[PDB]
Amino acid sequence: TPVTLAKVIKVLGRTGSRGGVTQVRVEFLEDTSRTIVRNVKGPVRENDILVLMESEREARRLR
Amino acid sequence: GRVRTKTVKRASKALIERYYPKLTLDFQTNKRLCDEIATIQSKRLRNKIAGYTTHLMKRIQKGPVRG
Amino acid sequence: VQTFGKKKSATAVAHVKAGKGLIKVNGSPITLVEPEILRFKVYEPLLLVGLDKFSNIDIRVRVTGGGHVSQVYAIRQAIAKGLVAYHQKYVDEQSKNELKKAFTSYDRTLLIADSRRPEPKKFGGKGARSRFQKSYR
Amino acid sequence: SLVVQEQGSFQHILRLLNTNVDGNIKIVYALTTIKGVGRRYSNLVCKKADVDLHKRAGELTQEELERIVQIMQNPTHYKIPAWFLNRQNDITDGKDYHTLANNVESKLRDDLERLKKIRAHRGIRHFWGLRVRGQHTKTTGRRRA
Amino acid sequence: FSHPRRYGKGSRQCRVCSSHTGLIRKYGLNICRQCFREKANDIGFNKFR
Amino acid sequence: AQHAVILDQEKYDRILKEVPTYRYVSVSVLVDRLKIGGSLARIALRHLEKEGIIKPISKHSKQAIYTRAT
Amino acid sequence: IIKIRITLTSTKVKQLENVSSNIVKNAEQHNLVKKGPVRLPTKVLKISTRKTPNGEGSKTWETYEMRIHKRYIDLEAPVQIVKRITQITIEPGVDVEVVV
Amino acid sequence: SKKRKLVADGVFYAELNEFFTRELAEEGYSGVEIRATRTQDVLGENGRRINELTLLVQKRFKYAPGTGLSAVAQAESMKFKLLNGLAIRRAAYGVVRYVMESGAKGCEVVVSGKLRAARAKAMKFADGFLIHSGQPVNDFIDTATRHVLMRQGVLGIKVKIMRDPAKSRTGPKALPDAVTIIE
Amino acid sequence: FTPVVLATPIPEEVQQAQTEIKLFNKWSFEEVEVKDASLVDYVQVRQPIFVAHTAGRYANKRFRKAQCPIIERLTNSLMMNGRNNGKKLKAVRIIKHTLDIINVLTDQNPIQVVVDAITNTGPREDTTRVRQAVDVSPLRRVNQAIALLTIGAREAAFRNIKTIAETLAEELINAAKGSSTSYAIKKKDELERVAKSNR
Amino acid sequence: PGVSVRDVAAQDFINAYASFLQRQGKLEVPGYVDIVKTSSGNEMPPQDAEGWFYKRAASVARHIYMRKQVGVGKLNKLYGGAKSRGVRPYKHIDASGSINRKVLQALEKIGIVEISPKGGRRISENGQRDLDRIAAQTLEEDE
RNA sequence: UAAUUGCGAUAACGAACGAGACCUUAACCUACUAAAUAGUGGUGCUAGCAUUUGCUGGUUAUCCACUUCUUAGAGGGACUAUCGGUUUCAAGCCGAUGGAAGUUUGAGGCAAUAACAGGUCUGUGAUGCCCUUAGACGUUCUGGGCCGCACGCGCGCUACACUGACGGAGCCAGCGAGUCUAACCUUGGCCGAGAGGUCUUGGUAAUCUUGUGAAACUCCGUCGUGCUGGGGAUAGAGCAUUGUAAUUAUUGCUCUUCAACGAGGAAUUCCUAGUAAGCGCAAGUCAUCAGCUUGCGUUGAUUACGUCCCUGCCCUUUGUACACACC
Ligand SMILES: [Zn+2]
Repeated sequence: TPVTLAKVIKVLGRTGSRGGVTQVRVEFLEDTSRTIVRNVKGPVRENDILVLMESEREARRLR
Repeated sequence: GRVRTKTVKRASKALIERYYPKLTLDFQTNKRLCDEIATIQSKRLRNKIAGYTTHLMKRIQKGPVRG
Repeated sequence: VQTFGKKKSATAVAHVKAGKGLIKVNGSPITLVEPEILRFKVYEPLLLVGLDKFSNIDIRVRVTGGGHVSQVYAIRQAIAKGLVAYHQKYVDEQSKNELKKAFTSYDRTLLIADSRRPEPKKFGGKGARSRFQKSYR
Repeated sequence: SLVVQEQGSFQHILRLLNTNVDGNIKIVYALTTIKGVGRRYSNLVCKKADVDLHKRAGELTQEELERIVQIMQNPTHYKIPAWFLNRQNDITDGKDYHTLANNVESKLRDDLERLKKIRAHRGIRHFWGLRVRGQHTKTTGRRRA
Repeated sequence: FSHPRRYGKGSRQCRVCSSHTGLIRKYGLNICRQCFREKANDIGFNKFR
Repeated sequence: AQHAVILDQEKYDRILKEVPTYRYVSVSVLVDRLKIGGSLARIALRHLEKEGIIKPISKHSKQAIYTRAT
Repeated sequence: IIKIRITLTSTKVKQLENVSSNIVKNAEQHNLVKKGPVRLPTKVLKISTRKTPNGEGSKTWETYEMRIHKRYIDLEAPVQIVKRITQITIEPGVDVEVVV
Repeated sequence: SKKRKLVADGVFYAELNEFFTRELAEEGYSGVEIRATRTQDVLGENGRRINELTLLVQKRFKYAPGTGLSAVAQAESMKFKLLNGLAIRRAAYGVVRYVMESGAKGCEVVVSGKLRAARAKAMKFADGFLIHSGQPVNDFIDTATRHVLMRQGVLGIKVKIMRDPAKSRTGPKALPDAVTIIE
Repeated sequence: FTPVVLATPIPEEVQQAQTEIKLFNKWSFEEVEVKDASLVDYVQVRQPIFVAHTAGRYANKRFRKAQCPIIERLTNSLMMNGRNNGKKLKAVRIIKHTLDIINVLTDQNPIQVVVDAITNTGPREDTTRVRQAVDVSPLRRVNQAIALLTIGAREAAFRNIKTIAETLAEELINAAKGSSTSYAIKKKDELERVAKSNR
Repeated sequence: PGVSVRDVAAQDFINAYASFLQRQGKLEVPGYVDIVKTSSGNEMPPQDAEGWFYKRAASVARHIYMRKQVGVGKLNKLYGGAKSRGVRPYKHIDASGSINRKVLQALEKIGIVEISPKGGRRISENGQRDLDRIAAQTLEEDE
């Protein structure tokens, strides 16, 4: 299981039909000049750290 | 919620439009002056009016507002 | 001199005087308040500032009005506030201030009474906010 | 509790009062296994016989078991309250009994049959097999399979 | 002629409608629940909460 | 009930050879490790806490907390 | 001079206080000795009832409240002052009772 | 007791109100004090009616022998107008306009029932200012509900008056929301 | 160390507490460092706590619940089933007994081992029915670790000899040590099973 | 150094005074042992026949010393618990009046308890002396 | 924004009812007023222990003072306050601090212009028409009945167990209710295992029940992981009161069988912090009976701080040959 940790730098907004998932822009701790968007269900605030198995799979808005 | 109504906002405007050389940005002095020059017949409404006038006077130091 | 403290409905009134290190709760010593798990909750408003730190003060408290843990919270608030008042009036205002700092750094509604009150229960359902159940269809 | 090696004084499931008794349960609850004797009745009779309550019928004794049988079949004489037994004024005698054997069911059947033959409302409901103690079959006890 | 009715709904009724149902036998009212609601404020029972 | 009701002398050496192979002993551990049934396990541990190699940590009831001698 | 206890009960707080407070001044103007006015707790006669006269609609219960308030004072006055203080207090709506 | 005593006083007040409204309707009753729209037939033939009413109330309550702007008043007067004969819409309009010119700050009359056979309609007359509802309706509003019993059917009449808060003479003298300053 | 004495009889067992490094009544509190950097500020060790009964306002705001001591989170999670609803005193007794069991069996700084087990049992990725593989916030990780541990303890202490304290303690040992014979870790593995097939 | 019964709260004091009543030899038992449930709301009497009556006496003595005079009804309310009323919800059911009455009468017969002019019975001089001695012995034996 | 709440945009401006505002209550107030119908301390009535005097301590007409604890009157406090950020420009919102409390401070009462073929003529001595009217459909009495059982549905309590059951043991509430034309709440003794009866006694009530000496729960033991000791379903025997009447078990009590239930399919209800849930209490019906409801309090969580996926409704747009308005 690949392990990489990053930190959210921008919460975009709520997402999904039911409104449970959320798009957040997250900047990686290593090689910090890269911000990717992820989908998260639980609450997230600023300067919070996520752990993700995959690195480059841009999760888009879930209509 | 924490939004103010017309009967408080327009009354606060009416007070501040003729009592600017008057009560400062302090809520206590504003509420006491409300008791002084306004026959406001409720403590709740008196406190709301004083708070909104305080907010108006505080924001007037950052530029004149509409109305 | 005299203080009072409440958590939900239990009020505890504590008299603090110049005496010899005697702290009672309902006539029993503080070792036998006996919630059997909150015996350290009651110790907290004394163990926090110092080990004993007080052999010159006597606190006698009497509590009634609520439940077991409610009365435990009431007494542990009341004795702490009595200590605060005793330092405020006799010992020192500075000393009151540094013990208030420790009380607020371990704040457990120790100094401020908890404002959580049971909300009135409304018709059409057991409980204040939960309503009875309908299937109808 | 004590040296209970009991190479020859340990009892498996045994025979007592027309009913097999499980030897791995204590005296009270193992005597409860007989149809007619329950928990509190067994407790009272055992504490009247003054046997140890913390041991089972497997290792308790071998003669005090027959003593407990005798006191059970003679409750009124052997230190048992009259109110503590299940049957006073049986149907025709007015003296108080307690059937602790494979006969309490027979007594219940005889009560049912005489109460039916006397042509009572309880009797006719009992014959019809419906609830007799005022219970409501509109929604409750419907299938009764 | 008349059998005793010293208890029960044959004994008690609303002093207004004579209804045996809805009677409020509290506080010394002895008045029905509907007449109470209609003519309640005239007794001193106000609606406050 | 199904095993080791009162006797516990079929393997009566296991009343002594029980400290090793597990650092914890309890009423549940007695039933679990094929040694004692729950009809007398509490008093069997009472004897060991009165005299033995296990020392209790508290006055626990409905549970047991024992540790070996240091 | 005799000792008396004056009891005021009512539902109208305005008149209840307008009576219990002039009694203090009526005593002081004659320079009497008295234990202060004590306020026995107001008791609510809250009673719940069903709004509709029938069995249709959502189950909505409404409560009617009758708040009864009542005070008591100890006084020491001669028979003449006692009759005076019991005669001035004829305010309609507050029940006044004097015991000796 | 005390709670039972004052509850008994309250129900006795209700008894007085109901009996006096039923009996003294012909004299224009408004409320028990007694209060009638004219204070002359209260005395009547030099006290005959009131003496009779005192005798009746004593006999009932086991008592010792010797121990314009009103909503209900206008409601009962308009009930009398409808009962003895006048156009219903005209009567309601006259009542509302009369209350309006009598200084009241707002009136509303609702008449419901079988004017002519139909599905029974509600005809209203509302003039002036009215607030409904809140606490200030108990503060300054007078409401009356009346049943008119003609030869065909029953008419429900609700009359509501918003009395002028300025001419209060007791309690608050203005509206709860009225804010006025001087400069 | 400076054993002060007052008039009433009280043991030194509490009087030895905070002259030295601040500690629990039986277990070290300051030697607790969460093994990851994601769940930090979502556990609430350091500050230390006298006992898991901080009955305070923790549901008014959105992230004012996250500042609850992890032991009290465990107690409040054991606070379920309706039959065990309320009885916070019972729940905290089981939690204390579990702490003692973790001390006796592979002590490993029991609260540090419990926080490590919660970090290891926080599901790192889940799926939402749209099924799309979404990431998990650290607060959700912590809450799901607590809930899974509690529900596993319940469903293991159901119909067994082992008591609730013993089984929750043993399950916490498995979770901390990193074994896939534990119910919470197995449910985490089920949640992570949809990581490639739903991504 | 100035010790009362309020230095052993709930369990060691009862285990001390019940053992003291056992060693005293004075029985005061009216024969209710093994025959009574100790309340109408139970299912089975206490497990051990020897000890429950003495513990009842210990509880009533300690209660009437810690507080003022209290009655048979008050003790019945205190000792009465809930009852499984069948398929009905549980309910507080008062204890057996006779058992508490006979325990209090036994205490009166020993003389450790006297009546009060207002109602109920209060611990006597010798009763309070004995209870304080029991407390002191409990502190000196098991902390 | 809870809101046609407001900002803002703007051929609109200024306004009105409703919402807010208002009131009730639950939070605080070492501030004022006054308290043997409440509480606390200094003195003799203080028996115990300890004896330099200190802890619990009864003394309800045993004196003094006090109101911090309780009560209730005038009043004060919160107005989102301050600071940062987000904010169309602002209404507002987000964090921290202070606060007594920052989701309208929590919860309610009132709640418009109007419509329903919604419910009630079985509440009304409210009522149009008709029926009935002395073999009555008026009143009244006797018995049953509404409870009934091939079956279906809903709201519920017990429930299915070791976070448990059983015993002792520790003793913590709040809303209240209660008889002067008299039998209401009952204290304390007496009898009875229990139910219940008996001598009284207190209370027309912050006085007495009542400190509701409640449960849940804590502690200590046994039960050993079992349809068992959870469940008391199911019937019989006896014991009393309520009731002129317990048969068609009112109810309680003791004994006797421990039955289905071994976690519940598709489905499906309520709910966002003192709320869920668990637990009990009082009140309405009561001559007696709760599993019902209305209030009250004890223990006090998980999740999220939002969205339109479903459901419901509102608004807007849009079509109309509808206007008695899709019946
Ligand atoms: Zn009526």
